Amino acid sequence: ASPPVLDLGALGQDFAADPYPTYARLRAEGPAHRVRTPEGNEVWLVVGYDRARAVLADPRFSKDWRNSTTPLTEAEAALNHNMLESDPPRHTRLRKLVAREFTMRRVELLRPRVQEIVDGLVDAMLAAPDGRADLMESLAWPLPITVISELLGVPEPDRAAFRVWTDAFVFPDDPAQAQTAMAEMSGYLSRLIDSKRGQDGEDLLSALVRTSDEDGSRLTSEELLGMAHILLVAGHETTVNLIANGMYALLSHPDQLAALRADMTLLDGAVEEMLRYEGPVESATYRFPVEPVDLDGTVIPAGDTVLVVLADAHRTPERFPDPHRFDIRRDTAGHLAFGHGIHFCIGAPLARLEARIAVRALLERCPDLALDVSPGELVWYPNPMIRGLKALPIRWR
Ligand code: HEM
Ligand SMILES: CC[C@H]1OC(=O)[C@H](C)[C@@H](OC(=O)CCN(C)C)[C@@H](C)C[C@@H](C)C(=O)/C=C/[C@H]1C
Repeated sequence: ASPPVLDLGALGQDFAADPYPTYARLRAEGPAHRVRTPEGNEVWLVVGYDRARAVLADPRFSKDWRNSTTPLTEAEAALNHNMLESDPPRHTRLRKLVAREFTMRRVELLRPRVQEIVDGLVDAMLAAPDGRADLMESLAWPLPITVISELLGVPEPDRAAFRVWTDAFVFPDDPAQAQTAMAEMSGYLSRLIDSKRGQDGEDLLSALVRTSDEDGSRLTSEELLGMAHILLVAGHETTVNLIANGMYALLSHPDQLAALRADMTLLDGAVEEMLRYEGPVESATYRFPVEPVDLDGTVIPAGDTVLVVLADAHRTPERFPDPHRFDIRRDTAGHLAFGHGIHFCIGAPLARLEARIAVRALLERCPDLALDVSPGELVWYPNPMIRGLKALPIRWR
């Protein structure tokens, strides 16, 4: 098994909008399958819950490009010295540098500010005299970029460029465009990092700049750039699309929206079912077997690129009964939306804070909130890694 069984690019927007039957037909055949992604990368998909969960945490599957037979491009090579693209001991050292910033209790201190951002965004949206807006434009995009920029020290005029870059690397026009985006962002971050030195800033990037300048063995200039990149990007498309994907799931399932409105203590469980049913990470980041790995008789060679397909894990009926049902009351324990094992999402407390506030705000403030679009007018991103919409037209009384 070297040739792909499927080119997901060829499957078009049908597969972007509703990839589940594809993954499930694969799962019926076996746990691992060669495919060519839309962007043109030949990779393995790992499907099925138990196998997904095990591969995510299995140290046989490195995240370090030194273990990949595909080389990094020059633009990619400027950015790979980050925790998500490292194994221990580098992963361990890098994540210790920021772990305290992202604990549930540290992130709790942002609640007043996150609440204020949401309320301001929601007030402005609610001023449309026709009671129609795009939820993606009004709320889901600007909330997470505001929060993460304040933390990191990205000046407000520089924030809109990240929507552009981050879209380019999710859904590029062509392979060139993703590579150009990366180089542009990378250049920008290097300049931003530079502009911090000697400036006595108190944001997280300023603190990391001093840490690296005081001792480059603790945080190298390449690691300094990779940390800035990963904290910005890793949390970005994900949080934005959690908010919009989840509100889409709630609004397209009126019984569940009604349940939640009648019992707002259902809120945490609802956001967990958003993650399970409509989470933004469709497939996890690249893994590379350090030696050939046998998965029930399918052998993945050492060095090949492996996607763990979280979306299909989440539709495995042995683990999530009646898996196509969006049920805010469901037991979502064991979902893989934030990963599992040493790379488990460091942003999860922050992501949950943002999405819980946002969902509750929309619900309490937008009476008769509803979709303003037939489900088939929506357009989805093709990338097998990220599940995401272009727009989300909504309406309220
Ligand atoms: C709902 C929104 C979010 C989702 C669904 C999400 C999901 C994920 C997933 C699946 C992983 C592991 C990837 C893999 O194992 O291949 C991950 C790791 C990571 N996440 Fe998130 N994340 C979100 C929000 C955030 C935010 C807000 C931040 C930053 C403040 C963030 C920062 C990171 C970082 C730095 C890693 C790498 C951690 C490591 O390698 O140890 N994420 N996330
Ligand atoms: C899970 C977090 C997030 O993924 C990431 O942040 C990826 C690490 C990140 O990819 C890279 O930075 C790769 C750089 N090396 C090639 C050098 C991200 C931009 C991938 C992209 C498809 C995405 O938005 C994917 C976003 C999510 C899947």
